[PDB]
Amino acid sequence: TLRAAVFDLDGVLALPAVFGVLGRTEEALALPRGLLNDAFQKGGPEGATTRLMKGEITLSQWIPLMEENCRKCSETAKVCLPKNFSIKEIFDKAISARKINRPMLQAALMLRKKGFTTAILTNTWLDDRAERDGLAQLMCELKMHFDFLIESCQVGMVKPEPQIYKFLLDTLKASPSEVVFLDDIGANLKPARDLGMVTILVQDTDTALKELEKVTGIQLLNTPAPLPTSCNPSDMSHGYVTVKPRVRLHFVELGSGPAVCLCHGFPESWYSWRYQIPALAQAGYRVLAMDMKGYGESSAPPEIEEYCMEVLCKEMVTFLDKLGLSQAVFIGHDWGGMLVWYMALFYPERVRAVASLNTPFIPANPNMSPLESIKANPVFDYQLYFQEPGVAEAELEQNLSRTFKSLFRASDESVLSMHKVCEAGGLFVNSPEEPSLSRMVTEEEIQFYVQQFKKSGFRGPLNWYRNMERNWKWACKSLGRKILIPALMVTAEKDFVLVPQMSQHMEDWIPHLKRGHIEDCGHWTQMDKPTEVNQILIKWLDSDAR
Amino acid sequence: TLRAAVFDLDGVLALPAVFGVLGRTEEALALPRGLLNDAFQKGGPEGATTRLMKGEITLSQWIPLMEENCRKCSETAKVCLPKNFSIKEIFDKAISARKINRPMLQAALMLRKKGFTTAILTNTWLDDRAERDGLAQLMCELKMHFDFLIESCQVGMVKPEPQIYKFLLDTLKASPSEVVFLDDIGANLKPARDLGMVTILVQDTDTALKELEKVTGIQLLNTPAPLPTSCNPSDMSHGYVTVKPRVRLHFVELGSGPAVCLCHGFPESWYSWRYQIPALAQAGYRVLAMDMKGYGESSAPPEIEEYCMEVLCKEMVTFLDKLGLSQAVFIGHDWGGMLVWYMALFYPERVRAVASLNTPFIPANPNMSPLESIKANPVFDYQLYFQEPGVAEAELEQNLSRTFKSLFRASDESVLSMHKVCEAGGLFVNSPEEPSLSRMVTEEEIQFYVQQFKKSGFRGPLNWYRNMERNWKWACKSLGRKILIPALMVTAEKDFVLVPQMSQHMEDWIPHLKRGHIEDCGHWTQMDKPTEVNQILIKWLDSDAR
Ligand SMILES: Cn1nnc(-c2cc(-c3ccsc3)cnc2N)n1
Ligand SMILES: Cn1nnc(-c2cc(-c3ccsc3)cnc2N)n1
Repeated sequence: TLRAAVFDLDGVLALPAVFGVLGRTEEALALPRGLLNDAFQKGGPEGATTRLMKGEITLSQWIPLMEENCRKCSETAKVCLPKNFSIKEIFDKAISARKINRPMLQAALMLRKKGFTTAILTNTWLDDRAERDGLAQLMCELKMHFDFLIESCQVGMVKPEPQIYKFLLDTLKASPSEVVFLDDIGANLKPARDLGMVTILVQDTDTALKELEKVTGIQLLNTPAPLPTSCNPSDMSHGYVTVKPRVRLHFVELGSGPAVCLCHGFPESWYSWRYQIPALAQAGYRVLAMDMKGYGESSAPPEIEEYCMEVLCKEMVTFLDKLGLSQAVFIGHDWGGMLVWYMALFYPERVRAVASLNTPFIPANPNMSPLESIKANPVFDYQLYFQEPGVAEAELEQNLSRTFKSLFRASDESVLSMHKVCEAGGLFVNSPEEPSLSRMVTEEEIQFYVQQFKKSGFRGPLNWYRNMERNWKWACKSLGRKILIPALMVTAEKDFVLVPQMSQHMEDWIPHLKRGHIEDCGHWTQMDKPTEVNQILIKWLDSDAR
Repeated sequence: TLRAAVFDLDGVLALPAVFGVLGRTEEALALPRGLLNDAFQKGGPEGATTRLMKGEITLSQWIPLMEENCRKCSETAKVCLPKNFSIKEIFDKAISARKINRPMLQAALMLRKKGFTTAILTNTWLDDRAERDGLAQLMCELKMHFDFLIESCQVGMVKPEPQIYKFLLDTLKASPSEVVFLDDIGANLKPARDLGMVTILVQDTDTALKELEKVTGIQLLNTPAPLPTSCNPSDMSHGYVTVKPRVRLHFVELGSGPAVCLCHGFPESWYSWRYQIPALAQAGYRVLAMDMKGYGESSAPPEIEEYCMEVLCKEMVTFLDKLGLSQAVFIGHDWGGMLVWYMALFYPERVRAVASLNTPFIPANPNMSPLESIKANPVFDYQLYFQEPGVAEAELEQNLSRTFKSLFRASDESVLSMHKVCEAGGLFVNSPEEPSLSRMVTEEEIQFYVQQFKKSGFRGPLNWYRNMERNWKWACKSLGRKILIPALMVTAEKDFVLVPQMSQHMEDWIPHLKRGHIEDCGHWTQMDKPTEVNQILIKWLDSDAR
């Protein structure tokens, strides 16, 4: 019975194969068949390439030795090499053109999801080329999805020597009959077969995957589109900044490039961006996913006034100052979306670009009290129930599991009505004691929110809604301004509180506004439609935020 | 008696003044004298510029209104404006050309160092230009050195209105007679004078500073060269990455740009880079200053084997993987310098560039035991004393204050001999019980190290030296390799253990090696010569590490 899957890198997890360039070069330059391939394998186990693959020498040391072998091969074949020929150029192009074979990675991901131990076993080199980062990035993206990465140049062993297979078996802590081994080189497949391992010769991906699903008994081909990579909280870099004596802000950090500050809504976490964090980092950005003030590992003072927009924005500016960041792209959702538009209005110097999911830019009505404006819209009744200190805290803190399971549901899962909340006497008055688990979340993900909210509860989070008059007075100072920095408004078709139509007049304040729209998407945008969110944010970041 | 100093931004802390471009443009374009300056102040307190300065409108909204005023001014003066004229271009150039007036900042720094409350009071705007980051960076660099930053566009008040001066006095929590106010605009100086504040009209910096030192009684002009900005531990962003179940690594993080990973030596801290962190971040780099394994807030397992180079390097690679970093520039000192050369040799793909302070690249001698190689050099006797578990821990942990005060001394301060340590029976056997405080450190800085070492002690740090045979076996695998990635070797003239001559043969292993040399510099390079270290590292980073 199988419980481990091993994949090669070249020609298996990454395509096109580097060997499938050496032959292409011969054809393009009209050189004798196999001329370059013979110079590559020259000397066999004693040759320059085996020394390179075992880690005895680096790729830059190997380049001239390979060039030397190319001359010896041409002298024997009675042919002459061109005047502009470069081994470095051939390998730079080959490595750069090599990309992840996506359906092969998805198959490995599906196998690991069903309990398999997955590993990459590869004959590779120590890359010291000026262009080494390209491969470094590819290896980083691939390695994270596997239990083990075994590189020949690191272990001092090479395929097909039998010692690497015994090393692989020891690393996996599995007998050979429990292991599937996928390779594009038949010679490298043989010693695994010899030990009793199930072996797959990879030519075209689809056939290799048909063979893989037949042997494992798990559907890998024609499967539904998978969700993006999520975050394991204990595998993240956790950051902490003291913004004032009693206030510390926590954030999760991933990637390199322009800083992208993610601001969640109510009653959420940095974890609400779990599907965006790996995607945005992979797209070339430095992600800073916040625990907003009053949440998770961030400080939660009890005073209502600590949660007015002016203070929250000032603290976000200090956060940037303390990290040494002159700017950040600000992306918000719900209450985070509201903060993000105010950051753009009051601190444009510090905001590289601004994006909001669901929350439209809501300007202050100078001729109406903010509480009257809330009252005029039946869907915003929950905000009035959130006003009296203690009332919503008691209902929300009573049963944390019930709170999150009731709130975090897709558009076709109900289970609460946001209108007549005060009349009904609560958010969960007509909700079950043990709500069913939404398709958007696992039991484990609910438990993360439960554990986070055990620290400070709902006082700090609910206080965000308890500064309406204060926020209105501050917002009135910005009534003559316009948002002229790059901006994105993303609407969700089925958000019945933050309706797409609420954003219709935004172009009056933000003339150069860009938009995104997600159909069949509820209030919990990031987890409802993660793939679509990622596609819209990445496209907008690459075009408007560098 | 004075205890507060207030400085203007334009024409005082930053030069040349933005107003000193509007007049220059008239002269360059042969436009009537004051034509552009009249369009600037047009409408006075009701005009577009006052609305801009009060924060009613943003700079991008103001640009066309200013352009409108330029036409009205030319129509009255019976002159015509050019066909290629652009207000945006004039202000983009003016802002970009404006840099920090360094001797004015040093004076503010010296005043704050002597107990003064310092503040920047400025008539500024909300900058939403595509080029706003330039000013954002300047404001970030300046603001950190002051207790308060009061911006007109943020407070809704403008100089010379008396309300901003009463706001300033309330912010400072000081009576007017306790305040010095420096401004280049006489009209803006008057209301401060009117309240009884000491006022300085700033034309040339030197005279303003002569006036400032006469009134404060503190030397500000002709003072010795100041040390670079240091770090206040509680003002830093603190990061934490779990690299394996029982191992977490702590780091301090500052700046944006290419990642620069700083690796300290024995028995140090991330704080040993305190003078490099703000400088390197200011030069355009993302600094990650580590607490190495066994130190400060990083995990400190007791096992000797947890501290061999192979494990330490593997953990540093995981650290990068977990942060989503494909590469980092690695800069090391002492034991950190040793790790950094091994990172370059075993993981060139992950090392953008490598730099070492004091520690030469020491290759393995395959024909000699590492302990024999140590014994052959009298200066490395302390490493033999560090071998027996418990012995050095007992002496080093006995009196922490004495440990750090004895170790951290400049080349002309002795107080220990590194030869015949085993014979003498310890490092501090001929050292005083209460050592004098070195000129390199304050009592407070010693106490930070004392507090850090109270957590785990010296077991983990001393274990770095207890893997000689293990490190030698691993290093022998790299004997056929060369370091071909960008590399910097920095030698310290007076380091009597890590002597500059020990690095003489490095070009045999690192042919393209770059060098730096610091005269009259001991073992504690970063704190001994911080200015010189910063100059060498920044120059090398900007040329070889992007
Ligand atoms: C109908 N309406 N008028 N004003 C508002 C309003 C809404 C929010 C809000 C919107 C999404 S999360 C918090 C905050 N402050 C407000 N004043 N809603
Ligand atoms: C004379 N000598 N031979 N080998 C060494 C040696 C030195 C160090 C070292 C050097 C600066 S901090 C630690 C480590 N490992 C070694 N093997 N020193």
